[PDB]
Amino acid sequence: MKTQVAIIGAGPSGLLLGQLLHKAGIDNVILERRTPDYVLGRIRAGVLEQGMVDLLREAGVDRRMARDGLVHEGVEIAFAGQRRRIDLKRLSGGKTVTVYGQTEVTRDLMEAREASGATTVYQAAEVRLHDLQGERPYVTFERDGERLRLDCDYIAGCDGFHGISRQSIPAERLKVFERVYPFGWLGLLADTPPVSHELIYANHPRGFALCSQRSATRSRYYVQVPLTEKVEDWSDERFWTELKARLPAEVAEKLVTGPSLEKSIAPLRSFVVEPMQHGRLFLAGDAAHIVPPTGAKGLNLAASDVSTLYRLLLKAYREGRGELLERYSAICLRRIWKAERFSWWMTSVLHRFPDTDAFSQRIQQTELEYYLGSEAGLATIAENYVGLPYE
Amino acid sequence: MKTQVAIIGAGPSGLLLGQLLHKAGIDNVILERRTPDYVLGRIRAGVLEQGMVDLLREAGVDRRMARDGLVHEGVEIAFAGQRRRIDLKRLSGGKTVTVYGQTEVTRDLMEAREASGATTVYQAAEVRLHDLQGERPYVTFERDGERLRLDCDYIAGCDGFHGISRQSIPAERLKVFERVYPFGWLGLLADTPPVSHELIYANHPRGFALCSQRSATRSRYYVQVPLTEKVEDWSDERFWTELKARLPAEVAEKLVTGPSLEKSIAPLRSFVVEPMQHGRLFLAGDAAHIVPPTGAKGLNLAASDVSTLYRLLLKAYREGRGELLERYSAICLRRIWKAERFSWWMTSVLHRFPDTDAFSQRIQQTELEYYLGSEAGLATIAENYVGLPYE
Ligand SMILES: Cc1cc2nc3c(=O)[nH]c(=O)nc-3n(C[C@H](O)[C@H](O)[C@H](O)COP(=O)(O)OP(=O)(O)OC[C@H]3O[C@@H](n4cnc5c(N)ncnc54)[C@H](O)[C@@H]3O)c2cc1C
Ligand SMILES: Cc1cc2nc3c(=O)[nH]c(=O)nc-3n(C[C@H](O)[C@H](O)[C@H](O)COP(=O)(O)OP(=O)(O)OC[C@H]3O[C@@H](n4cnc5c(N)ncnc54)[C@H](O)[C@@H]3O)c2cc1C
Repeated sequence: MKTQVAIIGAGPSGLLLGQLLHKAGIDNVILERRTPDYVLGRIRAGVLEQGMVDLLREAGVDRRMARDGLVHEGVEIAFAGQRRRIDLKRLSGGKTVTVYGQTEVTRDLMEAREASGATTVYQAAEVRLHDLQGERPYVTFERDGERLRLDCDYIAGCDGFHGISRQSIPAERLKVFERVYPFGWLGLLADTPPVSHELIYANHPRGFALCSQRSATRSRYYVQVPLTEKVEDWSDERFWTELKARLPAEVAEKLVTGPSLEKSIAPLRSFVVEPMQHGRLFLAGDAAHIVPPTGAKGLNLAASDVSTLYRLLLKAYREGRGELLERYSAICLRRIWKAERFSWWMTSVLHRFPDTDAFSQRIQQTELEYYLGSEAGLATIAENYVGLPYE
Repeated sequence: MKTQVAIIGAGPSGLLLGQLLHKAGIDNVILERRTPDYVLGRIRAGVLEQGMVDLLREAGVDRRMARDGLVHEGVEIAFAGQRRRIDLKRLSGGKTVTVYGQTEVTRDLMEAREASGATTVYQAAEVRLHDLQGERPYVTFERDGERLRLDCDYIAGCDGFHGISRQSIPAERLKVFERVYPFGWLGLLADTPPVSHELIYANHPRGFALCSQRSATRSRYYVQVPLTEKVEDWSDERFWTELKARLPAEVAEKLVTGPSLEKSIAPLRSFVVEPMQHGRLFLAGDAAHIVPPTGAKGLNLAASDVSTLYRLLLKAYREGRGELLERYSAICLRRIWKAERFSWWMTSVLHRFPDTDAFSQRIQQTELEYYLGSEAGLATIAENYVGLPYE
């Protein structure tokens, strides 16, 4: 079989790039290891930047978002008995963030592709990439026991952190930057009305807590746990008690608990690879980088890689300007690094680290005191949160 | 579930280490991505060193080998109309090589384990390794849709070149050495009596050719092909014509052709990672390194990693001397590098490289002339072929 752009992975990056490309007339096939069911089961992201909201409109998959998505004009940080709100709207010059689940964005894109008639192969086993540096690269996979070959011009690895793409580039060609945090995030999705109309990030001596939502009747809560924790050691009862314990009394007493729909632990890490391409292979999304969930930048950074990749591929096909693909990595990394720095900053100020000395604890407290108390301090959190401008 | 040593991969390395360990009283589980059928379908290796022959006896799986295996006392190299034999026996001090297929060695080990009652999980999907640097690491997998957890003390990645193990070690911790040759090997297995009682490696202007065997009525032939070749572009007819064309007339006219049982193309490469371990994770076999098939050192290097790993684990469990595991990589790499140098040497003297100048072509010819003409020259090929001593 022959396509123009072979896309590995059908999570938001692949689906979004597939839809952007198909709409512009560039044929593409998407190969996915799993079933549509498993992809749709991943809870993940809740906060979207206006950059992605616009790219979804541009890809024509925004009807449902514009109806169900909640537009948030502020966030709240809690520490040392105080609850400080950051007015994103005022401090960033009118930009905001939209809360709409990744499971939804992924569902909408899946349906759109399903209707478009563009090719998608779920349960595509043992994907191997070939002749990446050639003029004609190919992808091979197994469907029902028979090994097929797919020919294409370019390949886009949108296969997440554990994908085959990044592994297909010679090690000596990539330089890895990584940091693994000594903790994880225990999340819990409940069919209960959220404790606030805005998100409440919270620093507390027992550890970090986050009050988020999916809609007016669906919530998503998180608490920091050691990497040694097993999710089956955390009953619903225990999660509510622990969450309540880390939030301000006024917030803790308005909390409406309930059984969990989903409950899982996600480890925190920062990871960046340089460069993000190799021959006819361009990495996008988690395949190329991971950011701690603290700053809500993962899905949003994928959106920008995918926007930059699509626009360059348009020039390549539509205008024959294929030499611009060489700049993919350069453009992307400038944005990736700044979002990596924020996610790192946020993580370090909101979390309790093991074996922190008196001086560090104090500096962590003063950071929040300064930033949340200064107009210029607040403006730096706001512009970074709403999302730094796309290049 | 809880085991002592969790082994990822059930190719020869895993099976051999599982059997060596089980026999010494150390419990082990083997997780395999594929079906026993697929593993048994891989044709691969034909030549075994006396080191592995002995380790198989030590693991008690040699009845069939000692009956079906062919003990070879010499090999033959052909170039510039000459056919020079290397007497391995005389030149190495009495050592020899045994020809017995990998499919057989793998079959024998599979049956032995099957009888022993030791645990084996075929079709073990999405294996992820965890807490490698902890005191208690674990492996998670999916069997029939349900994700299980396996606890263990140590883990041995015997999952080949495309395994999850090597990918589980932080990139910044590993230094990769790699070389990809501009050609591959087109093999063809036929149920025909071999053209000679010994192997004939051959340098010819059209490219490399190798005359090998599995038994007196089963043969395995190879010819060098560009990486651009598709196996479906090579009919049986075409392979025989091409093989005949690269061999000495006297050898070419005694050839008994026939239809192919198996026919596939394998790309050539050299690959070494340093170090070969990380915390409670030790790499063995192809997971840690690849050698061009030219020198018949791949399976044999795996045998030595597995022998060194087992012996160190005996001291660790049996004698409580767990500090010796720190030397695993040091010991292994000394052997790996020398076998890598030979496989590289062999490859460079027997193959036709694209864009080779007059001087290089001549030096390639003189290398064969010198080595095959000098007593000291021949002795260097012989001692390396039969296998350099285990440390
Ligand atoms: C708890 C949590 C909260 C988060 N919150 C936010 C938030 O509020 N806002 C935000 O911006 N970010 C957030 N993030 C990040 C975001 O979820 C990810 O960056 C995003 O899902 C990555 O998109 P992706 O499409 O690149 O990869 P993925 O989502 O990883 O999907 C990749 C696909 O590749 C497929 N695949 C893998 N290997 C293969 C193979 N070999 N063959 C074929 N296909 C293969 C997989 O099965 C998977 O379907 C959060 C993350 C977590 C864990
Ligand atoms: C054409 C050819 C000829 C050769 N000839 C010779 C010869 O004559 N003599 C010699 O010494 N060498 C030779 N070699 C080399 C030899 O075949 C290999 O070195 C050897 O097979 C490697 O053994 P292994 O057990 O480490 O890995 P493998 O043989 O690669 O088996 C590894 C197993 O790991 C499993 N696996 C992979 N990933 C996972 C996952 N994620 N979960 C679970 N399991 C997983 C795989 O499905 C596979 O079953 C030859 C190679 C080739 C290609």
